[PDB]
Amino acid sequence: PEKFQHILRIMNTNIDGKRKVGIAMTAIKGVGRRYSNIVLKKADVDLTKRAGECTEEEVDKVVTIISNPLQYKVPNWFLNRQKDIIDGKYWQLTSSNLDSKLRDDLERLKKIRSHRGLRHYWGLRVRGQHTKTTGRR
Amino acid sequence: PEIKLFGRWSCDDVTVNDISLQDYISVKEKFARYLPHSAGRYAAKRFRKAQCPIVERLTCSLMMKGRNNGKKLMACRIVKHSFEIIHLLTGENPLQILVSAIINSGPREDSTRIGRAGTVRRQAVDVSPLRRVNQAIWLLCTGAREAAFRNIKTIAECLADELINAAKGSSNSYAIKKKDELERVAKSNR
Amino acid sequence: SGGGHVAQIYAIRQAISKALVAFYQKYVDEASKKEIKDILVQYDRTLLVGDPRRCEPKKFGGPGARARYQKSYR
Amino acid sequence: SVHRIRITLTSRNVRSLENVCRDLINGAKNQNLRVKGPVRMPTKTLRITTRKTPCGEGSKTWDRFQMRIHKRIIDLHSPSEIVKKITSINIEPGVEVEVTIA
Amino acid sequence: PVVWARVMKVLGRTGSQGQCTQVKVEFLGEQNRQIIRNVKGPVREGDILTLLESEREARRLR
Amino acid sequence: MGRVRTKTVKKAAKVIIEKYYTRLTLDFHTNKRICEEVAIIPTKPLRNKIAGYVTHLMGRLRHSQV
Amino acid sequence: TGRIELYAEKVAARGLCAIAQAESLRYKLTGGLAVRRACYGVLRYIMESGAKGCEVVVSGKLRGQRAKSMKFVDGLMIHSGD
Amino acid sequence: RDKLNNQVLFDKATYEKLYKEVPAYKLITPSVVSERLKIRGSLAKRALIELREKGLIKQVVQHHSQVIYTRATK
Amino acid sequence: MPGVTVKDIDQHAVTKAVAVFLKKTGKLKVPDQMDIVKTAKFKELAPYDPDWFYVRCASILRHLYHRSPAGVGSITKIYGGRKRNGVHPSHFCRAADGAARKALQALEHARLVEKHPDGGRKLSSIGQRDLDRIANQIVFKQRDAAKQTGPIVI
RNA sequence: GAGACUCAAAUAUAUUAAAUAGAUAUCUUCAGGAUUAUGGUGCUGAAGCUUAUGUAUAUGUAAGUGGAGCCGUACCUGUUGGUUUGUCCCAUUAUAAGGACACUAGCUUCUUAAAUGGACAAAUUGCGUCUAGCAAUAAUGAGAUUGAGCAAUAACAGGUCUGUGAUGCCCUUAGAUGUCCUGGGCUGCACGCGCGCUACAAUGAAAGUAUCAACGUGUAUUUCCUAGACCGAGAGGUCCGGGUAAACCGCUGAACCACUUUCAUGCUUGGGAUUGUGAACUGAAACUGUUCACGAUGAACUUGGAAUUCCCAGUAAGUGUGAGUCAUUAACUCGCAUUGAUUACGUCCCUGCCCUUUGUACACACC
Repeated sequence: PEKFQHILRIMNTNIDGKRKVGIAMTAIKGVGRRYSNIVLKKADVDLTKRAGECTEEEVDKVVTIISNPLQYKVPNWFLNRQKDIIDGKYWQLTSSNLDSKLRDDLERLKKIRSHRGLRHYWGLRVRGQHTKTTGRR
Repeated sequence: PEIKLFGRWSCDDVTVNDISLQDYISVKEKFARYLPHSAGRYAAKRFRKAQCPIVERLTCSLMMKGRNNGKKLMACRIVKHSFEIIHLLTGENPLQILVSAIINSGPREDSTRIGRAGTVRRQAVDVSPLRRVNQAIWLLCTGAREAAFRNIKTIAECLADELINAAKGSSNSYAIKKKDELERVAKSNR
Repeated sequence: SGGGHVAQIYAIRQAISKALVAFYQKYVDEASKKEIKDILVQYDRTLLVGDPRRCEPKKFGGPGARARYQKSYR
Repeated sequence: SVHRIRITLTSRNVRSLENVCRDLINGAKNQNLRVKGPVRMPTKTLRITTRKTPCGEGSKTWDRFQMRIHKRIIDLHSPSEIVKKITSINIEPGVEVEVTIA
Repeated sequence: PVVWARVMKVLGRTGSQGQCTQVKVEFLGEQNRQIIRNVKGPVREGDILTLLESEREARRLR
Repeated sequence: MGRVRTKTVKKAAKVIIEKYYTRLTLDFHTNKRICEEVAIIPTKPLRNKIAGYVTHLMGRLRHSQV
Repeated sequence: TGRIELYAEKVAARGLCAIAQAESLRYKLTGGLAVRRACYGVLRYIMESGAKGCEVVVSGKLRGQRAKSMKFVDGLMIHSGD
Repeated sequence: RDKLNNQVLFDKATYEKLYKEVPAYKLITPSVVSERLKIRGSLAKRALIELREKGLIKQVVQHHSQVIYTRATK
Repeated sequence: MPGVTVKDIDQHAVTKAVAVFLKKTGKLKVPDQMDIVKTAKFKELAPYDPDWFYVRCASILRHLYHRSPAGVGSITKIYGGRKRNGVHPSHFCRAADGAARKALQALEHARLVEKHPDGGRKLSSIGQRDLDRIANQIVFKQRDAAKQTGPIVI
């Protein structure tokens, strides 16, 4: 029943509310498709529904499971980062923090003059996948 | 005790309302199958496709474009549902309406690219009737494709829209437009 | 036992239709046989006929039995 | 003493196998051991697939290799002499003979 | 006014691509006259052919 | 569909007809059984073919001298 | 020891073998060996042994740089079929 | 690029509108109900289940991928 | 006619109805995550129709008895086709081993199955008893709907 | 040479057997249902449910709750064991066996392979020199039956010295170009190509659920296929059992597919690139990467120009599987089943090639 909310903002990302909840969340860096099976269902959201539907209350509940997943029965193995290295906390990285730590992990290896490092630096592919035919555009 | 019905549909009183198209539109003049599914060895002889019910032809022909290929079990339910929609839009027997839909679309002439020594002019050639029924069935299926593809609209709905649009020839239909162009080229060439 | 969803189930239709005719050989009559045979052969769907059409052997230079790969150019 | 004995025979060539089995069954049946005779087992088609080319380079012709091994079982119920005679003759061309106590 | 015509004889194949079949039709409405039109695909004896244009007869370029 | 039967089939068929004509009928099944008895044809598909080409030759012989 | 024993046996009517005749050609050849004596000679010998056909192929450069082939056939030789 | 990303949620003004609109739509089906803007594929399927409650819809067809009903006939 | 559901094995009316009866008696023990569980390496996403555990445990129940012992390695092969191995290839890859399996453990605690010699599971004490009992009641339910249909005509 | 031939794919168990696969009938066993019929307890209180306790969640007992069914059998449907001349009384540890009975209380329609018979374009009729043949029809499992294998004379400076310890000559050979040990390349990317794989959707994807296989293959001086039990989302970890295999994994009950939902054409829930991450596995050792899941990041692609490959029936196309290579490594390759077309049943037009006809001063032959 009813209308509204279309274009809802969760941590520093614009979310098109016109897409069914899980699928909408893919505009959030960190919150693609497959955790809406974790997050919404354990947050007790009615799952046949829109992201443009459902109370701010449910939005807050969803945010807490995302950032604190271990405490809601979410296995360690279902978290983006097991065993970080640094602080070695089981963490699901959200939003812009994903981007920042992505840079930080490149930078660890760039400093040292690592293989991984230097293939980030010049770019190309740090997973050594064949650029004989492909890597281009 | 013998005889009777397609899916629940009366085979009897289904008139092919066009001589020449009688018998190459092989409805079920004795052939009361029940299902549009058949083991269907129609390919060995040239004239053995003349035998196979037009409903069965429609099922065979729906499932082309490679992902979709050879799912005859997909095909038969869609033609059965297209029947049922056809019965609701115009009212009567949906077998009669399929037969009428194939009739309207059937192409008068055509052109072949005879080599003519620098500037290749075409020579115009009349159509054989063992291509009229098949090409009708095929372009009703292409019209059903095109409308249903990016549309919300179900294949069964777009088949039934295409078929009824053909049956009382509102023209409109993709089938008629493409064919009429081939005929116009045939009218010129001579 | 065997083959597939349509293949098996198609084969049951043959099995029953053929079977009934046999009962009439030994016990009832050809009267019952012939009337049945006429009905079966006429509308057909190979009900009395053991289908020969079986999987042609796949051919060297093809993943498919006549269907070759490649691009010889010309 | 009756000892129940099962002889298994494995070997390749069609016609030779038939004649070895035939003699053993007939001699057994003649001297009424009453047998339960020739268990004709499915022939195992052993398939190797290779390119006709040593050194790959010509328009992909494949030569593939098949071998058929034919297995056949005969059951005898007898002791001392009859067991050892009937096993040791029919022997000579390409037959592997296995005798099992039961 | 479409007049229908019945395949009397299948005469031959004409074409550089050999698609076309030549066919004699004696017309169903008033028999006694026989016209050759060339038919596109495959024809067999007493197939029926729809004459859009009752007469005008093509023939053959070898 | 295609084909006329090769020289080994046809030659065999001409030679048997000359000698055996009396005892060769328009009927195939008897022509099959005469051929194995009178002639050592090693294999059954070849025997049937020879005997069968005799059946064909006999059919035309009846329809005014061949 | 004594779990395997080898026994010598004659090859049936010697001349037919092809392998016996092939060995004969190598010993003749290394002794030297004129050709029409040899090729037609082996061909003649096995045909004499009542063999239906025979083909001897020499593919080889005899004294002149380039490899030459000749097939010497007297026979009904199938080559083909089962 | 013809956008058209319509409206999820019953929107009770449209739900009333839907009821009145449905006859002469003799093709009346979750896609036609969509076509007349306020596209729901599958909550229009529930809108049909709601019509099936008695009044309007003559269900000849109940099918996955083709869900065909009717106006309440002449 | 008397009875006839099938006897061991699914089919379509039976599986949904047996599943529903399992929902009613609620003692199944749904391994905490299963909202999250793709069921699969082969299947992109987790149950859009969230209630898959109940229908799965019904599916395996009826499956098991006909085979005699149909445990864990077997159940992955039948159930759950067809894997998008990312960019390459389109394939058949075995289902999530534990996802099907834990429902078998669930049914053992639900006591709808007894331990077999030479078998993990032969249901022929109480597992079969409940299954074919609800199965016959399901045909009677279909019959009851037909008995109701009789008067209407519409 | 082609062919004929042989093999495989099609038909009779009529003929030979059978640890499989099975008609189905008997005996035996377990389960449910009342549709129908009958008997047994029951408003004098039945089934069911709950709690406590004792004993090993189950059972018994006590109490409460409950309010008309509950149980057995014939019958029907399903399960299990023996039942391919069986069973019993006797033998043997268990068959045959001996005597009795069913005197057939399981045969082979169906697997597999031994052997036969089955197609000859048979019958007829159009067509044709009324020839060889062709076309059509009916009968048939198949209408010259469908597909391979096999292959000549003669030709090529085709490819291969990196299969070969077959091989000429030369080189190399105490500083190896042999070989081994350690480490790296083959796996590097402005860029041209070729095979593919995967897509662009909605005849669909997402998600439940219906569920049907085959060809091959598997541990002997070994560490293979692994059923079944537990933990794990998954990879895997962990203990047992079967199988050197008509026996067991395995009817490889595989995928596409069936059915019902969710979604609505929006680079979208299509698509799955890249990415930092990420638990193990194989190995002595895993960094332009050995491989792999989950968790994540979430690209082009919105049907591809000139060109060009392949294809006429279980063929095409979709779709999976098994085998090989192999410690690890499949988008490969070879077979196999499955779902199963649209369309020619024409012709030499394009292309390629042979054959006649011609010219030739060519003949180590138009490189």
